[PDB]
Amino acid sequence: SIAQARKLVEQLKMEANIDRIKVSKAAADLMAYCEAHAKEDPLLTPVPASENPFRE
Amino acid sequence: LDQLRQEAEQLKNQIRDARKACADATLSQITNNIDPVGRIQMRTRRTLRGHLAKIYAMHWGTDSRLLVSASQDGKLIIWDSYTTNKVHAIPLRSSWVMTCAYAPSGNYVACGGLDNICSIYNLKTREGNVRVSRELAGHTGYLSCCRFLDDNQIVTSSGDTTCALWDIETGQQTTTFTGHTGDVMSLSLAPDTRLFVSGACDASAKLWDVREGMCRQTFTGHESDINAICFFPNGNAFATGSDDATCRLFDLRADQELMTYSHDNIICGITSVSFSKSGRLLLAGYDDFNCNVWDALKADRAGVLAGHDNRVSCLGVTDDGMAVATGSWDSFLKIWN
Amino acid sequence: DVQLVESGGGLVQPGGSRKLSCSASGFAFSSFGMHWVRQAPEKGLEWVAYISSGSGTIYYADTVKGRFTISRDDPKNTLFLQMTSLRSEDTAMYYCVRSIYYYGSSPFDFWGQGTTLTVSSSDIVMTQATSSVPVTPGESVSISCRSSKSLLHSNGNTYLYWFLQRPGQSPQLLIYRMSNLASGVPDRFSGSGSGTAFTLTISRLEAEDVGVYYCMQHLEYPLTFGAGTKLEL
Amino acid sequence: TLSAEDKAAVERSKMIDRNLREDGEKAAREVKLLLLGAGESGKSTIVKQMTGIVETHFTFKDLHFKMFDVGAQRSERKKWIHCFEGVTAIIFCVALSDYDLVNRMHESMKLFDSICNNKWFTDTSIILFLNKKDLFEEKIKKSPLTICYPEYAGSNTYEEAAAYIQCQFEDLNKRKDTKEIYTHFTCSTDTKNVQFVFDAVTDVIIKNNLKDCGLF
Amino acid sequence: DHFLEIDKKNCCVFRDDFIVKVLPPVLGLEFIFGLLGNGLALWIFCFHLKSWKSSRIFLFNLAVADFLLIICLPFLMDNYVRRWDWKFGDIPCRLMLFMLAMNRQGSIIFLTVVAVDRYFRVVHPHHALNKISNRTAAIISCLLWGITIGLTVHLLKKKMPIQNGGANLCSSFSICHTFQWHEAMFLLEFFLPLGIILFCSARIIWSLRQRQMDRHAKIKRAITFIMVVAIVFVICFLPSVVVRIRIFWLLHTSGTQNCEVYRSVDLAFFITLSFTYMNSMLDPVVYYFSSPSF
Ligand SMILES: Cc1cnc(C(=O)O)c[n+]1O
Repeated sequence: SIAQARKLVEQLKMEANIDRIKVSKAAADLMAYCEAHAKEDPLLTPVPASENPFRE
Repeated sequence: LDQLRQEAEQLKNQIRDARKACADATLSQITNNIDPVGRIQMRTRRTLRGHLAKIYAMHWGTDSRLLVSASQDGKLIIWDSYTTNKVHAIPLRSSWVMTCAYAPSGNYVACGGLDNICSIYNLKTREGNVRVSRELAGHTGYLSCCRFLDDNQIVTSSGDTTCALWDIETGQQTTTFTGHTGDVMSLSLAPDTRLFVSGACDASAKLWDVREGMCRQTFTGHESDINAICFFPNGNAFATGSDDATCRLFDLRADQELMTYSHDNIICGITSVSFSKSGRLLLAGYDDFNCNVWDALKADRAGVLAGHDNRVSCLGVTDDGMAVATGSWDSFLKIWN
Repeated sequence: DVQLVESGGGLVQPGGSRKLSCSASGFAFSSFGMHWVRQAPEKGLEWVAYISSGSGTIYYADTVKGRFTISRDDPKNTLFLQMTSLRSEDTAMYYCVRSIYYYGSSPFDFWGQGTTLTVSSSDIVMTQATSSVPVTPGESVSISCRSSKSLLHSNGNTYLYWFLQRPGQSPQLLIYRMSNLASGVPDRFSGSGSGTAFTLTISRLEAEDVGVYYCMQHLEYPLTFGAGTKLEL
Repeated sequence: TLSAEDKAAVERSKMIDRNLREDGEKAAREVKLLLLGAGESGKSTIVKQMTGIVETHFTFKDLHFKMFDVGAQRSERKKWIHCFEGVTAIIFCVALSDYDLVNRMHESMKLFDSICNNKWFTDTSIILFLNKKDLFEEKIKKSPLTICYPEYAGSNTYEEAAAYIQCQFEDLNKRKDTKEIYTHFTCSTDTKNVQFVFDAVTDVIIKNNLKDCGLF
Repeated sequence: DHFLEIDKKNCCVFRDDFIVKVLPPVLGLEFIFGLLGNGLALWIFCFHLKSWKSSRIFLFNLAVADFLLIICLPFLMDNYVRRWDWKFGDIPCRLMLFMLAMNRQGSIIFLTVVAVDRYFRVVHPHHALNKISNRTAAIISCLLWGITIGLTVHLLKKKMPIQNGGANLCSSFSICHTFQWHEAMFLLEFFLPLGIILFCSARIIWSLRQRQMDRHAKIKRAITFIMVVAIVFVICFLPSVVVRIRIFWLLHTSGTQNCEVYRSVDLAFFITLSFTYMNSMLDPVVYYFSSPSF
């Protein structure tokens, strides 16, 4: 009936209420987090085979 | 009637105008002097075999040594990755299974499928066998994804355009999130286990708060159904896997598209998407029987994980980030490193 | 309801050929390895025989090759050992231990009740040094089980187990692989150490802990037991 | 180089693998049909003589048939239709009786067109069950086929109408090089439908065996 | 004269200036096309065809046996060119004679296997054999190879200079009276598999015809392929057998007297021995290629 339209409008105004931040800040934060944990993932930097759990 | 529709249109245009205003620069132009990761050479380490049908899902254990897989054979084998050994082989009731979940504690496993029932199996018993601990029912559509919040909660997403949060003990449906207009095909859990994003078949994704019921943010931009969703380890971004040969990266704090990973040589859909331990790489599974390692910071290909004779259906990265396991329709799982 | 009941005990003349039986109810017997372990009238424990799941691996002790034969019957859920050419040494009480082997499992979980048997007429030595020590409730204690060969395999896990036998009851598992607390054991117990130097510690003492503590290795299969340290008073 | 517990774990893994192999070989010696239809159709009767998915096991002439009826699954057929790739045959039940707009026959041929010309089902054969013959006879004597098929131009006898319907339902298959359509009328005579299913499955198995050896 | 007394056995050999005239080239092309066909088949099998089932294993074994045979053929040619002169010591003569006999038998065996398989796949569609694990296949395959090496190893335990009488000899087939198991083996390996082949092909064709399913083009092609398989097996094997039975008719009816009455047949007999070898070149044409699938 008409309750669906009012529910959609209410959801839309909840979605409109939230404030946002600058895209540059988010990009810088993502880059900083990515570079901070650089020497911690064996996936990126090939770890020596001496301490590699998978040998064969 | 019509005035509500017009007000909704005004709300939508206000939202899009605000999002456009908040945009000032692109991540690709921001990270222009960030050196490339170079070629990423990947070689198969283990080739876990024993399934007799297409593999549809898998999950890594918390210790990053044990994993669980499901196939249309009707089995839920539990593999020890280091020695390629089988710890358990749970026979299912209905063989139409398309989902697995390994509890963070390691005591229970969960399995959904086309029977609309989410079975929860207990692994540690005094009888030395695995018995069906619980059988959650209530969904009117096929189950697509299930994930373990705690040892006493579960989160499921099925084809009835709704998601559910179940309490295991009472077997009830403690919360029900609705708002999608199509089948929900994937679901990912935030590291803090307070929010989760679901990707539907209506070319959209939504962010739900587990404690509450409504969806705080809706992300759109894809042109087809989304078959995979994966969070970013920072917890402020995620990545999608839609069928139109495109994986996009969305940010929580700006409600905006950040980057897309597409190539004119790729036309097939994406089935699975998973980040790395740090977030530099992003592994995606295509229907070309291959897997692509996109440099998540600058959108360039960094390698190819060919070796499968059929579609790659499930993809997972260990908790410690030491290996990546891909399971395909060839009834094979492979452990790249 | 996990029950293991043994039968077949009684006085035997020398040279007899009596056979012992074990009936198990309450678990999937078909997927459990079974150990027959004897205990002298007053000495410590002594491994005797082991049968694997699927009957693909049979192991015997040093004194009983050619005279003892172990066997299992799965549909009837029974496990019998036939003993031939008995001597005066075999005067002992026999037990019935289960053990399931997989990654993260806890072998030697449940012990039977034991049947007595009277007959009237290389290996890793594991010295427990101290035999007895008087204690009082509310104290912290430690027991050492210095071994001969280092129990540190290449896999990174130490194969050593700590058992406790209460006076008159059957021994029950306390610690497996010197670091993991067995299911049902209270928090107070702990174990630590390195190769050829193992210590089991108890934080606060009270009743029901008086008994005899044993340590056992599990690297290879002339499975040995410690002498047994007595805690009393 | 392995320890004792490692050897026992390997033994357990080998036993598990043996059990899996035996279960798979046992489960490979059976026929798996997929049942489909539109509206009420005749699924109830068809499963009569012979909350999501519903299975039905039956044995005929020393052969095990499973009949997966998707039934109550209201969802996107595109998302889960590939799970059934590899089934031996697709049984398709339609009722000639309705043909009364309120158009159902049009929906039936639309569903048949969507199912037969699918990428996954490019090899699997289709058995077609045109049922409700008595109601078709009771209805035909007052109304012609012109209401549903205007193009139609022939006699109102039962045989001509049935032949025309069969030809149109067999004319929607495009890849008439790898897939064959078998047509029956059930009539609910007791051992008239299961025998037809057995014959069709035998022919499909013969073709599959010939393809596997390498001479088909 | 032409008599000979090898191994205490009244006997007769012939040195005719005609074997050299024809035996060499025929074997030549038999060799060049055998090489190319069998190499192509082995390349396709080991590098392209990945999915292996029970039916492919027998075909692979047949291909490997055919390969083995052609490889040795060249030496024979030489032996011929030097009209009855073997100069490769002894070991090579024995080894070769064995290699050639076993190879031929091996083919006939794995070929008969293939026919039976097909029969149990179109006449008893639901039977179990129609689905055996690649494992079982190997174990049968091996056993067969073994049976073949068994009935044939005997040649190995036999010095093979022969020594012509005036030059060296090398033959496993010598016109003579002390019947040797050899000819019984040669006759049986044709007669029994011929019956099995004919019965299987006839039943397959009849069963395909009776079920009214022989109306699609693919089924008719398959019928033609079965018919051509049977006709090739008959045509490339019958002449040697009939010449052998003619010789054994001559034997002990004419006994062992002046070999002049055996003058024109022996060389002809060795001509029909050539008729065996093109089986090797017809297997990779009639079989893998020729598959509607590869
Ligand atoms: C002279 C000759 C030629 N070919 C064969 C063969 O077995 O193929 C045997 N012998 O003896």
